Amino acid sequence: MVPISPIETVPVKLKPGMDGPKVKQWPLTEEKIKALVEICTEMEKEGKISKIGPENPYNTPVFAIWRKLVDFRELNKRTQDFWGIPHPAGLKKNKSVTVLDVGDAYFSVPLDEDFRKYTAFTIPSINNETPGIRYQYNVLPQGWKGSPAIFQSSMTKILEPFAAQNPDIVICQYMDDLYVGSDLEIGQHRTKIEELRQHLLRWGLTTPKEPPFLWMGYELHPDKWTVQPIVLPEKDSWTVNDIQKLVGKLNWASQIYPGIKVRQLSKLLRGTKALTEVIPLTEEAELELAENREILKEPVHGVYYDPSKDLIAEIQKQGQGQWTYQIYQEPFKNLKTGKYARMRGAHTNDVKQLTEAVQKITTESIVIWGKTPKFKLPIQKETWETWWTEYWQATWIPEWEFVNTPPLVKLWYQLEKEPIVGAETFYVDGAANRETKLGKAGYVTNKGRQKVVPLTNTTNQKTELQAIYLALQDSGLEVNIVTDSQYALGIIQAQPDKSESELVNQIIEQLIKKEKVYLAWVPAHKGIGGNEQVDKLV
Amino acid sequence: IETVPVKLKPGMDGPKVKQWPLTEEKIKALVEICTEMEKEGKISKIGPENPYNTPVFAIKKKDSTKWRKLVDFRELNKRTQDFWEVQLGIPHPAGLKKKKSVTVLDVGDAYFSVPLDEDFRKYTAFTIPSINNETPGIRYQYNVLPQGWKGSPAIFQSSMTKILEPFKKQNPDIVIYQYMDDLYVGSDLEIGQHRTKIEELRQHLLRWYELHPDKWTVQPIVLPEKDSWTVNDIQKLVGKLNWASQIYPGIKVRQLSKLLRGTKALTEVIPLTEEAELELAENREILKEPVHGVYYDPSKDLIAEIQKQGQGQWTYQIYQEPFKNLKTGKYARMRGAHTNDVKQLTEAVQKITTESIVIWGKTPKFKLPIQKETWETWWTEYWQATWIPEWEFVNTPPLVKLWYQ
Ligand SMILES: N#C/C=C/c1cc(Cl)cc(Oc2ccc(Cl)cc2OCCn2ccc(=O)[nH]c2=O)c1
Repeated sequence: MVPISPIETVPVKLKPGMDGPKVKQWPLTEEKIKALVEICTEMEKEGKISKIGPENPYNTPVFAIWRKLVDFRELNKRTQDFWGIPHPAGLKKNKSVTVLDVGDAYFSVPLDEDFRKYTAFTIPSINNETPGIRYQYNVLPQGWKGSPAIFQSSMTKILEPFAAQNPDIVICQYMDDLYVGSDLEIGQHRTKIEELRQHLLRWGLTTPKEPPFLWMGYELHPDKWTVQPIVLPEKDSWTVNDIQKLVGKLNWASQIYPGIKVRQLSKLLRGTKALTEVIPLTEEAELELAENREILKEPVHGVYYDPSKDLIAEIQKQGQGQWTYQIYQEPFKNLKTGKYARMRGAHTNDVKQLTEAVQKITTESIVIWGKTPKFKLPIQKETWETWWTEYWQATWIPEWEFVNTPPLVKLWYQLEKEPIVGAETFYVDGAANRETKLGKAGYVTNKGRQKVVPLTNTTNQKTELQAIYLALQDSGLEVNIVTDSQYALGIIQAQPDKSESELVNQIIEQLIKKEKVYLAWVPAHKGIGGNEQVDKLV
Repeated sequence: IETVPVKLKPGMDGPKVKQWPLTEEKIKALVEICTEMEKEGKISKIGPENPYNTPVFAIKKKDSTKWRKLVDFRELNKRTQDFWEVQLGIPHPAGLKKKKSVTVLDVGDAYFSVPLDEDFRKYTAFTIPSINNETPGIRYQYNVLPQGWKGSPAIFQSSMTKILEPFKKQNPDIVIYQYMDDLYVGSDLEIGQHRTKIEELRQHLLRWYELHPDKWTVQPIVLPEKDSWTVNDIQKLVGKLNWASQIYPGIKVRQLSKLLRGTKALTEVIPLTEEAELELAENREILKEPVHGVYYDPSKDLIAEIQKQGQGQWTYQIYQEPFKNLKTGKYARMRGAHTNDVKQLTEAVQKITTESIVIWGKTPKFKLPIQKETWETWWTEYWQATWIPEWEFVNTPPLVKLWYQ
């Protein structure tokens, strides 16, 4: 007998102040009991478990489905705390790739001898006329809180020396599996796989799939990868759960499939806490999902990663706060794809969203490939220059170049830094009564032009915005506007090109049509002439 | 040579903090570094029985192409028991900020000579991540005093006293302060003699950054001096004075606003009256005085606000309570940052933090004019400092930007 290398156990404790679990054993049928007795007999014969006495107060309930099923949930609660799937697009192309799934994974790894007493379970005797048979685990139980961590740590420990000795190959480990790969000849490769299996066998780990591999929702082929086929449930009644499922599947498909739009369907899920309800859909949503079924018609594949080639990312504006991206080292062949939706906000502009998308893609790319990709962006260099130079927040994009693929991201308007000479000067104000919701908004100018419009169902902020808007409507291509509103100025200084508010959008539309606009702020109630709160106070 | 027992606060569990993604080069750097440290017993690999984790990354200091290992100890530092020793919270050297010049050194190398308490080691656990989760991360724990920990200077403090003992008695012109892994040395000497003295101190430590605190100040509020004023000029002036009235008691704008009466074009020149000139004068005089009743409270938190002025210009204010400023300043510094806002911001945050360490002996809590995602993505690339401060994000543009310009 060639001596087996001992697997050193991991010391395990319970949570502080807690004791081991004690739970009464459930009554079982005679057949179940016989099956359990047989299974536990052969298991004890294999050394996986040991018979114990009355000296162990702890008990873990058991069922038979044969197959023994032990429920550790209470022990899991009283057990201590223990310490993202690999993406196919990150995998490097290899002439040979072997998959090894170790059998009896958890049962091949011993359990800390002091913790074994807490794993104790009992098989009920027939007709409850005899004391139940007592057992405890000498190895990692299936369904125990600490099994996977201990198992993978042990596996890594065992794998370390072989990997150091074999630089010409690469070994990835996910949970219960090893995925090995090399660019060597198939004979040498298979030989080294045999050697690895021998090395694992040395520690008492038993090991035996060929391409295409079906793994974690993906499909892996030697030269390419894709996602397992997506099935979109078809029903005349769409529930909340069905929309969560559908959104999940569409998000999942969006990594390989370009152009997936989840916005409408996700918008339908706002503030819904429920399961079964029938929710209708707008023509936007229907056309969206139909176009999704259109994109899912002819399947597409992603390729693998080549470190010798530049990593490139390209972004397109999809409209309505939606953005889409592709990552590739070569034309027409994508490593992967994706999408970005704008954050929830009252106001916004294209440049900010583009920036956020760039950050997202950057982080994701650092996760997957360990580097930042070069960007191709639908924005001119001058536009970005103007934007970042004149923006109050600090902002940055990594190395990038302009690609012209309309719609292009642009700056729709720019406020002057100094008062305009020759331009009419509009002093604006608005005010509202809190209880009656009655208000007035208007302006007076230096040329004698004046307006006051009465308004119902409004507030102060809305009357200030309305005042500014009135000034924009009634003025020429170049205008100076004086406001006391910190709210309005705070909105405009954020430079939105779009808003939830219709009033703000009207203001934006007005600014777009203007050659020059200078917006100036003054304190309210300071007796600054031309600034009239008295016209709107009535 | 003997570990001093260290515990945590009353009911605080050790840090569990997610490791953020790292670039391939930084990962390799950390692998080489941690291998060398593993050979030297500084750190040791650990198993799954350790739930705790603290973030880690790699930086590059000034004038060096060699990677340094930076651990983010903020969570551990706040969860670490408040450290009081026989030193009893050694009083901050208030003479350090009054000194002509101050030089900063990295003494962290010493910390690795002192063993760490065995029970506390489990709290220093960190993870070296792998690209694309292909292999499980490499986890270590510190056997010795880790750099970046607040307990390290506190523990090594006695040794540091015994080591610096000869140097301090030799010249009693020199203020010596210690914060984290950095050692600050004040002097009234001349830069050449200062550097020779620095070399002397360094080789004095061997046997066992240039700043100028006197060249800063507390910035006064300034008002324009013009021969002719437009309506816009006066409107801005009134806005600024009205703002400053939250700061100083007797600022009065009525005679200046009196000029603005009637509705006039913004570019029209308005001659100043006698009352208005007198009012502007009295306002200047008021602004020349310091701020009434401004004190530093060691128990409270320091708040630092930063505004982007454009063209490499940044302004900042360090305060405790609103409109009482402990310090204010401007940062124009240009080194290789001209095309990058975030790098500028990062350097500014570092400089402000350093100033705050010199003056109050503690880092402030920043409010940054940047979106969270941008900062969180790019800040580690530009960070040259062994410590890290706290920060938050202001997403609403301040109206008060120009008033500090
Ligand atoms: N189930 C399962 C496997 C899942 C699985 C999971 C992961 Cl994280 C990796 C994996 O295979 C690889 C393992 C090791 C290397 Cl260096 C590259 C690989 O390239 C993968 C690319 N590839 C894929 C298949 C093939 O034949 N050739 C090839 O180059 C397989």
